[PDB]
Amino acid sequence: MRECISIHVGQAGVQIGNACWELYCLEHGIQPDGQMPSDKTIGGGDDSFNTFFSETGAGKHVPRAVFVDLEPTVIDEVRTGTYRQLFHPEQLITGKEDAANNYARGHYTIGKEIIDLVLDRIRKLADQCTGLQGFLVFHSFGGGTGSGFTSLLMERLSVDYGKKSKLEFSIYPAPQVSTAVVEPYNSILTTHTTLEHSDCAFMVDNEAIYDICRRNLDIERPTYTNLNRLISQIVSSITASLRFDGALNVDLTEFQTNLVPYPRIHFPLATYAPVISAEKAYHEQLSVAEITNACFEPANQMVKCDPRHGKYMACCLLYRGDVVPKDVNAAIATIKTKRSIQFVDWCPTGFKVGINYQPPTVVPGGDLAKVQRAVCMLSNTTAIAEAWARLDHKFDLMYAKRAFVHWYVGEGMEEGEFSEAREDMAALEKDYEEVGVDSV
Amino acid sequence: KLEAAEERRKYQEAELLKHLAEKREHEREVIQKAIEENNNFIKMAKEKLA
Amino acid sequence: MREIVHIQAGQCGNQIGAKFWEVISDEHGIDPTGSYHGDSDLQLERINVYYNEAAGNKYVPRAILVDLEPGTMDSVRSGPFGQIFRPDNFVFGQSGAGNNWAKGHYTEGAELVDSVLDVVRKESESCDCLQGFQLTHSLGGGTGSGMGTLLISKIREEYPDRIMNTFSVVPSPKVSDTVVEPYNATLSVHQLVENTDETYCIDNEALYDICFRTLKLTTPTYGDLNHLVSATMSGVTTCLRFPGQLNADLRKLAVNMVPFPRLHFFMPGFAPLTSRALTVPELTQQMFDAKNMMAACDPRHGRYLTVAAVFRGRMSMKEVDEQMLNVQNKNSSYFVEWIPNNVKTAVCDIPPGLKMSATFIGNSTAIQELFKRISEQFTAMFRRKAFLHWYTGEGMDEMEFTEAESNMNDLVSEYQQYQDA
Ligand SMILES: Nc1nc2c(ncn2[C@@H]2O[C@H](COP(=O)(O)OP(=O)(O)OP(=O)(O)O)[C@@H](O)[C@H]2O)c(=O)[nH]1
Ligand SMILES: Nc1nc2c(ncn2[C@@H]2O[C@H](COP(=O)(O)OP(=O)(O)O)[C@@H](O)[C@H]2O)c(=O)[nH]1
Ligand SMILES: [Ca+2]
Ligand SMILES: [Ca+2]
Ligand SMILES: [Mg+2]
Ligand SMILES: [Mg+2]
Repeated sequence: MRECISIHVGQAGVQIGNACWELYCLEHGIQPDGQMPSDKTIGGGDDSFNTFFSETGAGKHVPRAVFVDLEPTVIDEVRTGTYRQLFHPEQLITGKEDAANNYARGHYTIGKEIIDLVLDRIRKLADQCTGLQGFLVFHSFGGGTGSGFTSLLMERLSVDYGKKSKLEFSIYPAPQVSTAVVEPYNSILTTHTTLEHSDCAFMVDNEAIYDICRRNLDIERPTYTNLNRLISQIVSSITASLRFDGALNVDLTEFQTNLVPYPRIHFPLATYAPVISAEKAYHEQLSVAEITNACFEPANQMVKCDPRHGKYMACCLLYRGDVVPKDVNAAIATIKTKRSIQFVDWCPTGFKVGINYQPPTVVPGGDLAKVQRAVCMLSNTTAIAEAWARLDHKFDLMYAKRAFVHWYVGEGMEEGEFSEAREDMAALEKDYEEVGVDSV
Repeated sequence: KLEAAEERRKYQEAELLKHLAEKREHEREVIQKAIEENNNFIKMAKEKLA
Repeated sequence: MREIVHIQAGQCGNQIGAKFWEVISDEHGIDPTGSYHGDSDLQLERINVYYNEAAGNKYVPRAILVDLEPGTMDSVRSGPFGQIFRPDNFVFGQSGAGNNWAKGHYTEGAELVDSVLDVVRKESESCDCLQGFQLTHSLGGGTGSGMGTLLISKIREEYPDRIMNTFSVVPSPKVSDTVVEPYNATLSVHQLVENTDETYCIDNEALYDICFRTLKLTTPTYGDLNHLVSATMSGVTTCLRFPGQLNADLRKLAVNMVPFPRLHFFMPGFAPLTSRALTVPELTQQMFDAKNMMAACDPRHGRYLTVAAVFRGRMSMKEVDEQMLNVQNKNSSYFVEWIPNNVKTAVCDIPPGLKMSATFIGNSTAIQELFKRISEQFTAMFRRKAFLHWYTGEGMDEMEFTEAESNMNDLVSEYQQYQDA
C-alpha cells in the first residue's frame, strides 16, 4: 500500500536508476540476489520499503521499476552486471535503434514502435499494487529517447492512469558532458509536451553536479559514474520519506502541498549537504548547523541559479541520520538573522522540516565520506527560471536560422511545434516573474 | 396553543432538513464536477495525442 | 438526559481522543481491559454518560474512531488503553486526505461517511436517552476538518433534536504542517458556525506558548501540547461525568453559555499549569489569567458574555464562592452588564495527579482575535489564488472560498457588535 513505480528512460535515466537501486539495496540490507535476511515476512508485506520493492515467495525483493531504452547497449550492462538477478527480464526493455539525439524520433518514428509494450510492462507492475500512489520518471532533457520517448510515455500515462501522481527527475544539459548540439531543441520540446502531465519535476543541472564533484570531491574530470553517485544521494534523500518509517518523518506528498502553489510552478530547487571527501571528513564532524548553513550556499545547489536574487514561495528541509528538532530549530533561527531569504508576500515564511533517523549510506568505491547526518533542501524559488532563460536563449540563437530543424521536419514534425513549445516556455518565464510581484 | 407550538417546531425542523437537502445536492455536484474534469482531461489528452 | 456518543476524526482528533479516554478511564477507575478497580461510588454513578456496560461488568467507551488512513488508528490500537475500544468502532479508509478539506468533505470522505453513520446509529440505538455527540478533530488538516464537518452535517440530518459539541484544534504557523491550514480552517469554521451548539477552541498557538513561556519546554512536541488538551478536556467534561447541579448535561450547558446561536465558540482555561499545594485565591487568579487560556486571545480585549468555572478537589466551598465573587466585583467591566449573574461555579470532590484544579470555560467577545488571525492568513494566499488548484482539482469552485471567508468575517462583526453593546 502506497506503492511507487520508477520508470528509467534512455541512457541517463537508466544509468541514474542503476546508481539509485544499488544505493536503496545497501540502505535496506538487500543483497544483489534480492534476498533481505532482516525481512521476516516471506513473499509479501506492507513495510515502508515495500513502497519501492515487491517480494516473491522465494524471498526476492524486486524493484517496482521499468528500464526503457531504444538501443540495447546500456540496459545490456544491467542484464549482465552485479544487480542482474534483482530485476525480472520483462522489467528491462530495449529496442534496436536509438533516437539519434532527435526528440521527433523518440516521440514518433522509433518511440511509436515500443510504447504499447512499455505500457504493457508498467500495467503488470501496477496490477501487483494494492494502493499505487504514482510514478517517478528519470530521463535526460537532451537525448532523443530521454526527451521524445519520455514525453510520449507521460502523455500515455495521463490517459491510462488519469490523475495518478507523476514526478520527474530530469537531467538538464551541461556543455562539459553534452553529446548533442540540438539538446536545447530537445529540452524545450519535452518541457512543453510534459508540463501539463507532470505534478512535480526535480531538475538536475549536469554542470552543478560536475562542479560539486570537481570543487568538493577533488575529482579532476568527473565521469557519469561520479555524477550519478552524487545524484543517487539526492534522489535517496527525497524518496527516504516513502521508504522508511519514523515519528518525525514527513511524507513527500506533504512537502508537495507546500512546493506547488500553481500547477505550472512545479520545479523545486534541491540543495544537498554535506558533500565531502573521506580525507576531509576525517576528524571533522559537520553539525546540524553546518549542514543546514550549507543549504543556502549556491555552490551546493543541483541547478545553477542565484536564489539571493529571487523570492522563496517554499522552503523544506529533509534531514537524515543523527538530527533532533532542537538542533534544527536553533540552526534555522541563526540562518534567518544572517541570510538573503526573501519570501513572496502571499506565502508564509516557516520552513517545513522532516527527519528520517536512518543515516546516509555510501556505495563501496565511492567518492563521498560516510557522515552521521545529511540534509536535502527543496525550495520553490523564482531563481529556478534562470535555468529556463539559459536554455531558451540557446534555442533562439539556432531557431532564428532554423539550424538542424530539417532533422525534425524529416521525421514528420512541423515548425509550428517548435514555435508553440517556445511560446509555452516564454509564458512559463513570465509566470515565474508574475508570482514574484507583490500583491496590490 | 400546544398544537400551534408543535407546528412551529415541525416547521423549523422541515426548514432545516430542506437546507441540509440542498447541502447533499451541492456535495453530489462537487464530486460529479471532479469526475467530469478528470474524464475531460483524459479524453482531451487521448485526442491531442491521436 | 444520559448518553453521549464520542467521535474522533483524523490524526489530531484520534491522538487527543485517545489521551481523553486514557485520562477519564483513570478518573473513573476503569483499567485498559475495561474492568472497574476504583475506591468510590462517585466514579460509577454517571459512568453510563461515556461508557457502555458489556458481559462480565466490562466498561466500553461509547467512542467511534475515524480516519481516511490507518496509521494513527494502528498507533491507538497499540497505545496503552488501545484494547478498551470496541473493535467494530474503528472505521478507516486507505487513501488519506492529503491535508485537503475538499478530499475530507467531498471526495475521499464521502466514500467512507456512510459506514461511520452505521456505527453512530448502532451506538445511538442502544442509548436509553441520547443527549448528543462530541467530536474531537483539528481544523487544519483534511480528515478531521473536511470529513469531521461532513459527519456533523449528516449527524444533524439524522438527529436534529440532539446537541452537537466539538473540541476543535485551530492551526498556528508556530505548530504548522502545511501552508493550506488557513484554507481548511476557514472552510471548517463556516460549518461549525451553523452545525454545532458548543465548540471548545483549542488553539495550537496558545498550547505552544504555554509549553514554551510558562512550562519552560524549549522544544514542545505534539505530546506536550496534548497533555494540556487532555487536562482541559477532563476539566470541561467533569460536570457531565460526576454528580452535580450545574451544567450537568450538554443542553443545560448550551442554555447557560450561548445567548445567540452563532456565538458558541468557547475559550477554555486550566490551573495549575503542569508538564506542591495551590490555594483557592491562587487557582481563581490563575484560571482567569490570559497565560492559562487555551485560545490565544487577550480576554482584556473583549467582554465575557458567560463563564463556567469548575473547581476540583477537597477545598472550602465558602472560599470558592468568596474568590469567584472577588474576581467579578474587581473586574466588573469585563462581564457584560446585560446578562446578570453570567458566571456559574461547580465544585467536584474528585481531583484529576493534583490536590486541586480549576477549569475555566468562557464565551468572550475576544475570541474574534482567533478568527481575525485565521482570516488574515486566508486572505494573504486567497488574493493570489495560491494553492487553490489542490481544491479545484477535487471539484470545488473559488466562490465556495469567498462564501466561507464572508461568513467568518460576519462572525467577527457579530462578536464586535456585542463587545460595543
Ligand atoms: N548525469 C548524467 N547525465 C547523463 C548520463 N548519460 C547521459 N547523460 C546526459 O544526457 C544527455 C544525453 O541524453 P542520453 O540519455 O544519453 O540520450 P538517450 O535518452 O539515450 O537518447 P538517444 O541516445 O538519442 O536515443 C546529455 O545531456 C548527457 O550529458 C548519465 O549517466 N548521467
Ligand atoms: N494539538 C495537536 N495538534 C495536532 C496534532 N496532530 C496534528 N495537529 C495539528 O492538526 C493539524 C493537521 O491536521 P491532522 O489532524 O494531522 O490532519 P487529518 O488527519 O487530515 O485530520 C495541524 O494544525 C497540526 O498542527 C496533535 O496530536 N495535537
Ligand atoms: Ca516482507
Ligand atoms: Ca475509492
Ligand atoms: Mg541513447
Ligand atoms: Mg497530519
